[PDB]
Amino acid sequence: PGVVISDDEPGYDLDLFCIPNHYAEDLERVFIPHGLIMDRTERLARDVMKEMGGHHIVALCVLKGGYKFFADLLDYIKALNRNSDRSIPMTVDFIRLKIKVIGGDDLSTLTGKNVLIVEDIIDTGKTMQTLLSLVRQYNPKMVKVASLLVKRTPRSVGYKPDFVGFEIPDKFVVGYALDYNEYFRDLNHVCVISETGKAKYKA
Amino acid sequence: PGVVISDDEPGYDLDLFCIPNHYAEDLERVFIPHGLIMDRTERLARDVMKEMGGHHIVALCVLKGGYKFFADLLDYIKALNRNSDRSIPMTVDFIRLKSDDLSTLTGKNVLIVEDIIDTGKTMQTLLSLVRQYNPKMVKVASLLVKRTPRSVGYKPDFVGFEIPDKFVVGYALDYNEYFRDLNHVCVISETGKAKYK
Amino acid sequence: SPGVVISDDEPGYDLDLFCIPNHYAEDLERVFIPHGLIMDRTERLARDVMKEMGGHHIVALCVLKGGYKFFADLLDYIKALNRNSDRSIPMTVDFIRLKVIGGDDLSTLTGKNVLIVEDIIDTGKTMQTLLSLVRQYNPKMVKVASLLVKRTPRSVGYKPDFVGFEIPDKFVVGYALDYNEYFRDLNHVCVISETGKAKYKA
Amino acid sequence: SPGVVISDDEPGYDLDLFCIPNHYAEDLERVFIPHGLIMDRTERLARDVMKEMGGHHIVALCVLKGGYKFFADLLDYIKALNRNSDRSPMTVDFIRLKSKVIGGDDLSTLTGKNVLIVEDIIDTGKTMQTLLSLVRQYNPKMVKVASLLVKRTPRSYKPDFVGFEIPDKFVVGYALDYNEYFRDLNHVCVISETGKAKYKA
Ligand SMILES: Nc1nc2c(nc(Br)n2CCN(/C=C/P(=O)(O)O)CCO/C=C/P(=O)(O)O)c(=O)[nH]1
Ligand SMILES: Nc1nc2c(nc(Br)n2CCN(/C=C/P(=O)(O)O)CCO/C=C/P(=O)(O)O)c(=O)[nH]1
Ligand SMILES: Nc1nc2c(nc(Br)n2CCN(/C=C/P(=O)(O)O)CCO/C=C/P(=O)(O)O)c(=O)[nH]1
Ligand SMILES: Nc1nc2c(nc(Br)n2CCN(/C=C/P(=O)(O)O)CCO/C=C/P(=O)(O)O)c(=O)[nH]1
Ligand SMILES: [Mg+2]
Ligand SMILES: [Mg+2]
Ligand SMILES: [Mg+2]
Ligand SMILES: [Mg+2]
Ligand SMILES: [Mg+2]
Ligand SMILES: [Mg+2]
Repeated sequence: PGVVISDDEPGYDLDLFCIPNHYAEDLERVFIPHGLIMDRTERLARDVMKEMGGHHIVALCVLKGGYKFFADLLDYIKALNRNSDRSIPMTVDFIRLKIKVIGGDDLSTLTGKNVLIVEDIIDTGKTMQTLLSLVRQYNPKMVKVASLLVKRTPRSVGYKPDFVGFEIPDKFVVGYALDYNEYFRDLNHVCVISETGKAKYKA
Repeated sequence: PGVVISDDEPGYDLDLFCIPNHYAEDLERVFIPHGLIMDRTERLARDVMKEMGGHHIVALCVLKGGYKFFADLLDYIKALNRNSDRSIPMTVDFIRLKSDDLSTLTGKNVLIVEDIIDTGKTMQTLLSLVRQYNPKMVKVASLLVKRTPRSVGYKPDFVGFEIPDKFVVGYALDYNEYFRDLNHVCVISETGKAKYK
Repeated sequence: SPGVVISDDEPGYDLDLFCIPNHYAEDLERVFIPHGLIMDRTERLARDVMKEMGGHHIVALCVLKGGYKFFADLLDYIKALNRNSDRSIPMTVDFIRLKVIGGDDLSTLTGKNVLIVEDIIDTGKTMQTLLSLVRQYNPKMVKVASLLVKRTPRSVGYKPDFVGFEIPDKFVVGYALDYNEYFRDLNHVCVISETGKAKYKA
Repeated sequence: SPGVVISDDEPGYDLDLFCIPNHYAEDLERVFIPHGLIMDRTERLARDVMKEMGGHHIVALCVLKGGYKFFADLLDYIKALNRNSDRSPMTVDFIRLKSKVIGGDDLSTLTGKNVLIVEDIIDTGKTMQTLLSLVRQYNPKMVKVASLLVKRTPRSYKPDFVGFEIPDKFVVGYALDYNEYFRDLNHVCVISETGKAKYKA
């Protein structure tokens, strides 16, 4: 169930960290520091290789929010593979969701393969429910899902990923590729958005 | 202009580096070490911000091969922006070229991030499409640029390495979808060249 | 700024959530400060340091042994600032043990911005002593960066100029902090189990 | 393994292609070994060390000051291996050499241990041949030397782990110094003539 961040977690003062100046007024607190995300991701990579390392893996990135987690998770997986006795090749693909998948290879590349789906965040779990359905029709050897964040919410349809970075409360977070109206993707920490930031970048 | 790698560059013995096990007999030499790419990319990030830091930047990744260079270049740019501030907001988008609405590019500093440029036709093609939507500025960063008389003449704005006319893999560059899961840029061996075809 | 405040009742992190050196699996209780969190805090400290000390040649003094990890990473962040900024300053380094053992002649400190880098402040007596010696070599300025500062009644009231984390009165190991020379080979700051405390007991 | 062989006619890289401290901008001639390349080689050396020296307790011995960076990074890669694999324990010590051994714990700590000596550079090999000659009479289980650099020169010894074999050029950076300067530099570089004059003692 990953690293549990409780509802009462204050987070960290912005001034205790290096923060891009253009977002200085737009953030309330640092919620999950970049380095903590790395540490957690290093362990997740090992759990992935343990469960899925026996056969060729197709890593599927869910753009856009998933791009940072995906890149770093794969870098840790690569670090394992070039310092071990045994490994399996990995292929990568990228998709965007619209219950319609856009971009990416013909999903026949997934049959017979060990498919790892990489998301930034699970909320109600409906987005993942639909995607898994589309994927399992192509009869892959195995489908697992890694999500950096899983929200505790009375709206979850019951779905839970196989790999979870952090279990967080239902707050709106940004950073580490997670966005608010396309903003805050260029931020290494996961942070909570300020009220003024929310008004300034509102559409 | 970038780091010039000559035609006679021997590259490195694989045994001198950490190489993923499943590619051990599929590679011949390490051509550009992962860390050398990182060092070059750090300098490129600074060059990008000197040129494009005056206004909102849309970073445009050309999938799939550009994804690694893209992620690392942006990491270095972000390091600059949080440690010398003095900074500019940046948005990102991703596109694949098959041989978001491009109105989002209007009035912005667009940086196209590419893995490799050979003839330069792909980039010229992409640029002609982008410029229809009137960005304030378009620049292209390419990790690799091949030395070849087959070049149509197009020169990108930011170049990591100028390399000879060799087929290279690694750092997200593929051979029939293989070798993307490799941190070094390397040259493929004959054994590997006939196993993944 | 007292740095990042870790309260008395911070439970820390379950070991199974992180990559832990296998030979220390039973020897640790909880992860207290993850390595990455140390890195992020250290990055800001590096900027804080240059802001105050970047006007003149800096001599960075590492207090061995426990200070070596924090020292290496802090300097790495400082160097990152120095090669990506319009202007910068030369930095020289030296290493001392406190019993002052080793190190160059302290006349090398004369006229320089001296940065003392420590792993942990407890009572503050070690630093007060060192500071009162260093001043007699007339540095341009002298500052102390400590990764950790303990909340203790035992404090003589010395506070360093740069602090990573303010922690409760617990014994911690990792990130070069040792328990009888063990646990220096650990990237996280952690709390030692009863099993490991007896197993590595002198 | 003689390590990564850098040939005598190695031109190095233009400084302008890399991020370099402005205070050294006129003091360096060329970048010789980029920091990232050092990392890549060190990663592999870490696996080589652990294959040969694991598993018994390893005492890692850093030869200050030049060795401190290579020491810190080599040990970081070793620790990455120790926390992402099956089975692996190290203690560290730091020594300085007087032209004797200064600082350090009493070398009785080395007895019955796997001792890894970590150095920045080997020239004549005298410094280390003399050091090994001392360490051994404390009867360690084994003693190995990892050196970042070995120069091609008249040499009265061969280390067990080598990062790079370099020509007979004076190099600085990555903790390697010229009269205490250039330690605050991530790349290994060749010193310019103005840099020699400027920081001359
Ligand atoms: N940055 C950020 N985004 C959040 C957050 N929560 C949700 Br839902 N989202 C949005 C996720 N949604 C993105 C659609 P759009 O906003 O039009 O680009 C869908 C992602 O998939 C998970 C949602 P679900 O499990 O189906 O309820 C959050 O806390 N932070
Ligand atoms: N990995 C690798 N690929 C190379 C290389 N050279 C070319 Br051309 N390519 C092919 C680039 N192409 C790969 C398409 P796909 O078959 O789906 O993977 C993409 C376009 O690149 C731009 C070449 P151009 O400047 O227009 O001549 C190379 O050295 N290494
Ligand atoms: N690993 C660890 N060590 C701690 C801790 N607290 C102290 Br005090 N120490 C010991 C610090 N001391 C160990 C030296 P020695 O035992 O003689 O080799 C060094 C000096 O630290 C400064 C304490 P002070 O501020 O003068 O009260 C701790 O929480 N963790
Ligand atoms: N930075 C740098 N230094 C070099 C170099 N070559 C030598 Br010799 N040295 C000098 C190393 N020596 C002088 C240090 P100090 O007493 O502080 O002046 C230190 C030990 O290195 C071993 C040399 P050796 O193998 O015994 O000939 C070099 O290429 N670069
Ligand atoms: Mg999502
Ligand atoms: Mg969104
Ligand atoms: Mg391309
Ligand atoms: Mg101490
Ligand atoms: Mg101690
Ligand atoms: Mg030496």
